[PDB]
Amino acid sequence: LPRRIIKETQRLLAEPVPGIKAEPDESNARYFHVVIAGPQDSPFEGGTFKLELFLPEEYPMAAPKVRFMTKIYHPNVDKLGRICLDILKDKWSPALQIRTVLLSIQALLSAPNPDNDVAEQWKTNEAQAIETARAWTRLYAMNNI
Amino acid sequence: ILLNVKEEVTCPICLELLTEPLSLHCGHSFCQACISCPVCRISYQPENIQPNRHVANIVEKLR
Ligand SMILES: [Zn+2]
Ligand SMILES: [Zn+2]
Repeated sequence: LPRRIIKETQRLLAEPVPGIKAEPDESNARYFHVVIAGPQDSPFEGGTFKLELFLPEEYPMAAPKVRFMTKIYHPNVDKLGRICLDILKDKWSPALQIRTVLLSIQALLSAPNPDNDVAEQWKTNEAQAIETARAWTRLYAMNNI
Repeated sequence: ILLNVKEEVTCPICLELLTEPLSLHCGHSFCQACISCPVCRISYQPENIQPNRHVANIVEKLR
């Protein structure tokens, strides 16, 4: 277990990201259990969204793997919880950290970008898609902890 | 102010204090063992690399 991961983990627990709880798994230190609060003034407000993040063998040369566990009605999160985020692929750099990933996912919740069927709804009728997201949040992202 | 300084001389790759720091023209530096800039992505000729003995001395006069 590279000291880099130990440092990040120690540092993550010391200075947590506001609105984000991120803790290493008790059995496997490469796995992190993440809970992101729904951003205020968003359709996801009031919600607590669970995510699984793990660090592959080649980290930090390779990006961490992240997946939403909590069902969410978001243009950039598919039915399998997979999130479309450039820094999780070709835009990843060894200078990036778990913090940056967490911050980016958090921002993605504040700014859904439709430009899949979910994305279609956000496009054709946005006002209703927000309402669905608001319902999905109530249904799946509240009292779910 | 001391934490901010220590973070300025921290290698963004290994996340430890810079050891044999090599600097890029963009101002970012890395441990010699740890090497487009990984941080700012501004390109550099693979010879415009220059050791930073001043930073190395600052690192030592830190802890
Ligand atoms: Zn280093
Ligand atoms: Zn740079």
